[PDB]
Amino acid sequence: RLEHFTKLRPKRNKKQQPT
Amino acid sequence: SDQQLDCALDLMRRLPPQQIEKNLSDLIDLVPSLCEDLLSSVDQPLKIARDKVVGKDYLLCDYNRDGDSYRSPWSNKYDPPLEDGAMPSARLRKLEVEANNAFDQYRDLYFEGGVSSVYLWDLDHGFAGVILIKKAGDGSKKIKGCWDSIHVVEVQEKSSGRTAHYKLTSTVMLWLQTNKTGSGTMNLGGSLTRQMEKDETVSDSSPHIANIGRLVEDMENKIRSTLNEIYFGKTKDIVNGLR
Amino acid sequence: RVSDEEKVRIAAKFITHAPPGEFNEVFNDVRLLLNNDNLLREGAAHAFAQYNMDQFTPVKIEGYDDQVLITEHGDLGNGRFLDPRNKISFKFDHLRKEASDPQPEDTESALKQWRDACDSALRAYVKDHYPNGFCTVYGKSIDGQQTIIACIESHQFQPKNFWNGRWRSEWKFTITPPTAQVAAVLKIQVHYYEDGNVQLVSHKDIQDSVQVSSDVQTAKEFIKIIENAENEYQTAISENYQTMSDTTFKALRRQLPVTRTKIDWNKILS
Repeated sequence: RLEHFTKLRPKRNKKQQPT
Repeated sequence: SDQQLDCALDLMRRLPPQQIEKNLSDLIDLVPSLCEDLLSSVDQPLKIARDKVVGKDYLLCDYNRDGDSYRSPWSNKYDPPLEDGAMPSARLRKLEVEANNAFDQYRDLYFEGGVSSVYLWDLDHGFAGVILIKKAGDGSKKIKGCWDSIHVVEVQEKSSGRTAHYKLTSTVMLWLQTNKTGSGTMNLGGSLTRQMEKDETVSDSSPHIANIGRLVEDMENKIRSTLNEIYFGKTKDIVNGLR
Repeated sequence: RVSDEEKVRIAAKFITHAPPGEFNEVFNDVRLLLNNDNLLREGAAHAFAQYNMDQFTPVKIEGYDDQVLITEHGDLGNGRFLDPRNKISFKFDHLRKEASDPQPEDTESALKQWRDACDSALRAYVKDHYPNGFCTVYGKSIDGQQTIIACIESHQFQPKNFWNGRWRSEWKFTITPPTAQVAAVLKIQVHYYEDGNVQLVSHKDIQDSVQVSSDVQTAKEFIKIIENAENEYQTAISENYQTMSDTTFKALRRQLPVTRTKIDWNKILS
């Protein structure tokens, strides 16, 4: 039902995921 | 797992925003495979860190994070120091410096205080950026107020460089808390998100930072008015409809 | 990583933190996230009952006027609840929110007359002050002290307009004639979620004392205290909305710069 606008924000690729 | 992400984002729209940080941490514990997607798509209150080189505050969020470190828009360095964290290209970094200076003036004109930060990143056929603003009222007021702006812009450049397509997705978080004799504890908090897109000419008279500045200003003004309507109008009318 | 028992604890926590009128949506989200239907049934059984009792869920028992609230005070164990007005217990289905199998029940009778007097007075009070409110009044001995517990609920659900709200109040009168000690908490939750998630969560604690006489004249004094305090709280909330709006909120951001026009972005970049 609800629209999720943040799904369509451009991804920023990181070098390392959180540890 | 588009389905799982959709359920996680729906849950964040429903769980009390007074617990927005614990909600996200609990969600990541519930579905650890979604961690990266959640850190990207779930907005959180902005935190402040000190850039020790310049004696200026900067803002933290997922968009300036790499590993467990954050990049300063003033020094262009990660803290704690990192080997080879995500960095804007040389030309994009120049734009990022220019955008930081423009948005610090914007912040002063509208917020008369607080902290701003802008972070850009390269895309395949353009770039994207986040413009962040944090303003807190005095926390000594037992009448606490905080404002977070999170404006994410995607800029798809065209071969000429005379037009670009801009997509703006903006969240404002507004938090108000009071503990008073008559009204007891009242906590009114949460966020609104809106989206818009536009093609604009890109030129020396209208460069990217001006085009982005106008879109951000238009959107933030609109959202401020909607916050006013919802917080102090709608939620109040609902309370009075209950009794 | 995270244990199954921790995952279902979190699942149960979320289910209990559903805003008013949005239990099913939260539940369906949590179900798909946990992606382990047999785990969810085991570890989050308690969650449905906990939610219903926390939220003062009103339920209709066919054949009896008005509605009764599902509350911790009415929990008899084994899925049954007390309706202290109709002196019956009933089975409550926490998933379907449906009452069944009414059976005669009496619990304690030191306070039968006081509970009935208070119930009668509170029913009129609630119908007059709330658009579609409900109440349930319990009488019980707690640590040798006779206590009347009055619970009030009122909600408005408009999910097609993306909002829901609920008021709950719980009033305890510990009766030690000629004094009754008063303890209450008033609670409000409102959720607005059109393109966002904004919630008001509010509560106020009340303490008071009243000199008591006969059951009917006392019930009258109790409702007067309830009315004054609830009216006062509602008044104060609306006054606080005004203060927040023209102090704190205005201080966070201007509508426009001091120039009273939008920014000249060309002056900015120079």
